[PDB]
Amino acid sequence: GLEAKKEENLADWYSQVITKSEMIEYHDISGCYILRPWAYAIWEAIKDFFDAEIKKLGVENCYFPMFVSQSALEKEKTHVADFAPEVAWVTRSGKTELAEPIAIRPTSETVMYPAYAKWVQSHRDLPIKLNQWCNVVRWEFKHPQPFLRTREFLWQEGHSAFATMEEAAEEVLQILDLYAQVYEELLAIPVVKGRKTEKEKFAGGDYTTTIEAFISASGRAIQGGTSHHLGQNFSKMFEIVFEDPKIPGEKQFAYQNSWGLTTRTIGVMTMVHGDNMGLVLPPRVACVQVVIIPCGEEDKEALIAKCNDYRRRLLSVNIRVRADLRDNYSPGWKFNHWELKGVPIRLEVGPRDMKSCQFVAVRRDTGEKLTVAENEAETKLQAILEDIQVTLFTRASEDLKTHMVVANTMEDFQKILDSGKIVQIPFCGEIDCEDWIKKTTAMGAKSLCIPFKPLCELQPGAKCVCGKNPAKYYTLFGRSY
Amino acid sequence: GLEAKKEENLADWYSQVITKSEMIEYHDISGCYILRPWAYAIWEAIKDFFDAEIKKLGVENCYFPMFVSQSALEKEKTHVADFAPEVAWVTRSGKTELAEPIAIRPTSETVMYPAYAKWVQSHRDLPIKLNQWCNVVRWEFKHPQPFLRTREFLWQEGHSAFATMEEAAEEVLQILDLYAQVYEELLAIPVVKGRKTEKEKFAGGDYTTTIEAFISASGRAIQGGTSHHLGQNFSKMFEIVFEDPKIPGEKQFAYQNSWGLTTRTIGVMTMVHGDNMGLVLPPRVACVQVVIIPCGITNSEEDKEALIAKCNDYRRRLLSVNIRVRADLRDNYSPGWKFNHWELKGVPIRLEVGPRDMKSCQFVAVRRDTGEKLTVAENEAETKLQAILEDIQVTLFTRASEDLKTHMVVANTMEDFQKILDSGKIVQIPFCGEIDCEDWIKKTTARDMGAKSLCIPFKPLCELQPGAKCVCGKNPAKYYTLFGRSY
Ligand SMILES: Cc1cc(N2CC[C@@](C#N)(C3CC3)C2=O)cc(NC(=O)Cc2ccccc2)n1
Ligand SMILES: Cc1cc(N2CC[C@@](C#N)(C3CC3)C2=O)cc(NC(=O)Cc2ccccc2)n1
Ligand code: PRO
Ligand code: PRO
Ligand SMILES: [Ca+2]
Ligand SMILES: [Ca+2]
Ligand SMILES: [Ca+2]
Ligand SMILES: [Ca+2]
Ligand SMILES: [Ca+2]
Ligand SMILES: [Cl-]
Ligand SMILES: [Cl-]
Ligand SMILES: [Cl-]
Ligand SMILES: [Zn+2]
Ligand SMILES: [Zn+2]
Repeated sequence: GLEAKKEENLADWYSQVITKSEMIEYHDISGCYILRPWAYAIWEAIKDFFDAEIKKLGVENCYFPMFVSQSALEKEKTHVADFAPEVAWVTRSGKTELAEPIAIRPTSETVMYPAYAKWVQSHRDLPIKLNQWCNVVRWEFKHPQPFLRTREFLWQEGHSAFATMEEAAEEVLQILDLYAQVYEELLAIPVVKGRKTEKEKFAGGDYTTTIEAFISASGRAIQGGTSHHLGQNFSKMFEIVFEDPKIPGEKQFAYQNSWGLTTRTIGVMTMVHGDNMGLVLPPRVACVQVVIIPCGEEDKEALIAKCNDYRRRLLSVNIRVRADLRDNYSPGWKFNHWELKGVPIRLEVGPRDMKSCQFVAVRRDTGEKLTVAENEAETKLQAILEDIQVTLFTRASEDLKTHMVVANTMEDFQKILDSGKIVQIPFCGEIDCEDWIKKTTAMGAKSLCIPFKPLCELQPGAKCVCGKNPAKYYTLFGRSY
Repeated sequence: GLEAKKEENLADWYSQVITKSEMIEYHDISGCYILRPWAYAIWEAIKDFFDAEIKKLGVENCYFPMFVSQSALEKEKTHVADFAPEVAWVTRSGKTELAEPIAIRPTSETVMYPAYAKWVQSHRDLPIKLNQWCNVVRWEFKHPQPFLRTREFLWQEGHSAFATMEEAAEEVLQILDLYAQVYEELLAIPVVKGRKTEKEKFAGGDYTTTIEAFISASGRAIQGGTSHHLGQNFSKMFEIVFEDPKIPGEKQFAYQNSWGLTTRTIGVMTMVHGDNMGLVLPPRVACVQVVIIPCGITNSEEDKEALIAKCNDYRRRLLSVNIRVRADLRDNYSPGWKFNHWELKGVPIRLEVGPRDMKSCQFVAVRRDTGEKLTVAENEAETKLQAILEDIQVTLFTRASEDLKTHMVVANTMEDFQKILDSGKIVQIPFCGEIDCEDWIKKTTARDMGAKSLCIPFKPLCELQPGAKCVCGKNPAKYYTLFGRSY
């Protein structure tokens, strides 16, 4: 049973939920966590969806080495200056020191792009569109949090190279829309699409697009996925070049994008939908969508037979169902065990209901008990699974809609901010003003994104909240992971 | 096309095949390789088959950290003694030296088994059947060979814990049969199932089962996959203990297996089926089974357009029938470039569409394995191509099988053994099983590289005679044992 309240001590609740659902185990080392099968199945669902979608775009899977040389890692000064502090270095095998230290990848730009330079000889070799599903390492010394912010994590990283800027800019937004679909369609989490400010953009890229989610329980926002236009910054450094088809002998540098999505997804799901009885799984990603549980000697065998009847009908219509007919456990124990793991529907079959040709469906999101005729089993349960998905999104949506507001001045900005909300404010865009906002609001508020579709229209002559410069865009600010 | 020839310079031939088929690219770290999409799709095909199979056995996928602590890594002393010289060690982040160095997994027994010990509190907590698809590092200073022996590689490793020995013993053999299926039914490579000698078994384990494949071109055999029975050696070190009410008060130690398969599969496929024209993909793993190429579109717009339409028609029809078909309709590459390009990549069937054949309602199919061309009635497209593909998969197996059959023979004396081994063959000999004898065989065969034990076959070529002496002459033989030059 769960023993911490989400609205009292959030960290204690998070720990409780992820371990009692059997999603996470703690490793010997700190900041390193084990994805047990209940969590990993959510990641596999995401992968199935996203992998099919990127295949539709022409992207292909590959696998690049986990180690990068010192020379490659250093070639793009801004990138390396941003990542160097947290790069992990291997220096020996056994007692034998290596010829040269080698780095574990924090991101794959510098392991892939010498190869791209090799593969791109002429215009017809482009575009190159590659993806890999792998693990990466960001050995920061700050406090790690399972799923949300870890030292090793699983992700997908895509890397594309194009002959023209237009193709590249188009892919950036196609990928970002896919990420939005993962969050909203699969995990029932609303997200805000936007661009990162100059201070928060990917080091070495030209611009970064992103989706931001809101964790109401802590009043904080978190980046869910990211899609960069790197432009020609990396291709100039790695010499990914092709001869201009029109102008003899002129070399052109490829235009590049990279884009990433991680198991942070599962953490957000958990923070957004979890409750005080445990995890709550959106049906669209649930490993088990329905769990059949008997309640209450010809009658005992008839009851288990009926349970099986329900299992086979639900499987017949492609609903993911488990019948927990274990005799080694109590029915109430089974109830709690599967509520903790977040199974969308509990299907209870007891003797009275069975002789009456009905069963009970219990929704996880609301706890509501429905009695359903045996006749309707497949149809109604399908309906209910869809309602759960919608309900989960709707509630989360309402939270976003009440916790993201507009503020045109610094005083109202501060007041709103420490009520636990995020705030769209008119912003001039300068790094100096962003730093100043951070300290004056101190955790201090960071920039989250410049919304594609902001709440209000910026009006002519609007000044930034610093008063010094004119406003360039409504920008979403808040406390962040 | 290709330059080096397989029978002349095998290492050069192999380098050329894997790069010109765009399977492999060299990394800036010497001895490190990139799996390009054409190679990774074979890995994905193998993963699809085997992942489905082990889910039918109750195995669940998961993911454990890449890093191991000093504490855990030493808790089974023989396992760690076997792996320690090739364990990579992380010693700093950025410029900051770590208080404690941390090791990269060479294999995850020492990452997972502390967790197993936490999760097992009773016999209803068993079995635990977990698998992960990941990468491991074995940083040996011998020189690597792409796919076959690398410092980092992808694999799957499955780890099971059971209350009784009977269940564990059954799983060892079920997984081993699945690996034999991967090799024989997916990659068209015949294998020998067997058990490893005491010298070659998994350090700290009880016994190791294995599948061995023969590479005719080099006369060397190679271990294709392994399925260990770890008994209670690891549960006793990591205290994976449970109590059964059946046995009051006694802490019982789980019975454990671990099993693995890697991208070495692809190298073996390359070494077995490749020829002097390039790679040869078995149809069952082929990313593209059938490539459609229009021929002779040259300097009427209507007839070129109709040629395109007819190619797309073949495309639609072969999709209709679960054939993985791709039409290469690019205008910026000539037809000969495409013929060569897809032959190098090993596409089982080339389907050529010319204007004369289009107007005469036929096409030409070219089988990659034999090169034979076939004019085929257009209506039979869907049905004959299927047939051809099945025949290809069989032919690849048949040829490989007869290779193995003629290169695996029996001998009972060290002189016959040496002659046969210098023939480029592998040998079943009566063997006493002792480690010192295996060391002596390897020294003597080298000059007196050396021959290594490969496996003790489940089904040897001959029944061992009662009272047969090992080829060492000192001790009685325990079993027929396959020996050979090996990777
Ligand atoms: C699990 C996860 C996720 C992410 N990030 C980043 C942005 C991004 C997005 N969007 C990446 C592009 C994909 C994301 O998911 C980042 C991380 N670790 C770290 O920063 C390292 C670390 C370690 C311990 C404490 C604090 C920080 N850990
Ligand atoms: C690609 C691949 C495969 C395998 N091994 C092992 C046995 C096994 C089987 N069966 C694994 C347990 C599953 C296998 O495939 C092993 C390896 N590297 C190494 O030994 C490291 C190395 C590096 C450079 C030179 C020499 C040696 N590299
Ligand atoms: O780390 C990042 O944010 C980018 C996106 C995936 C590849 N690198
Ligand atoms: O390395 C090995 O051979 C065993 C099997 C996979 C996990 N450990
Ligand atoms: Ca940093
Ligand atoms: Ca209850
Ligand atoms: Ca060793
Ligand atoms: Ca034994
Ligand atoms: Ca006791
Ligand atoms: Cl509602
Ligand atoms: Cl200011
Ligand atoms: Cl003696
Ligand atoms: Zn300002
Ligand atoms: Zn002997």
